Amino acid sequence: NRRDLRDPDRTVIASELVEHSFGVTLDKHVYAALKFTDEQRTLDIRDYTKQVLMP
Amino acid sequence: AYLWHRTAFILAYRTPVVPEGAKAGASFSANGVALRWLADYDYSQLGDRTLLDV
Repeated sequence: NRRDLRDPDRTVIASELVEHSFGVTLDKHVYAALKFTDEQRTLDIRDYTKQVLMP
Repeated sequence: AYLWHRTAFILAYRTPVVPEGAKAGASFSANGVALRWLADYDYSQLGDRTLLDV
């Protein structure tokens, strides 16, 4: 604040210290799901890593 | 006019002590009388105050 010099009133305005806050949260669940039959796993899938896991 | 003997009148002086809460003050003299000086800051009035007493 500011005040005039030699002012007959000597009151000073109190400055105030106010911290603020917000919040961060986990919100989503990202997933990839696959299902195979025993026939597909036995016969169709030849390389599990290249055919299933990497995609 | 006044004519008196030495024993007619008595003066006594005592210098006040500077208390614990006061910023340490000086000590002056007046006709051989020790005077306690003291200073205090008035934040409300934004100014210093001095007292010299006995």
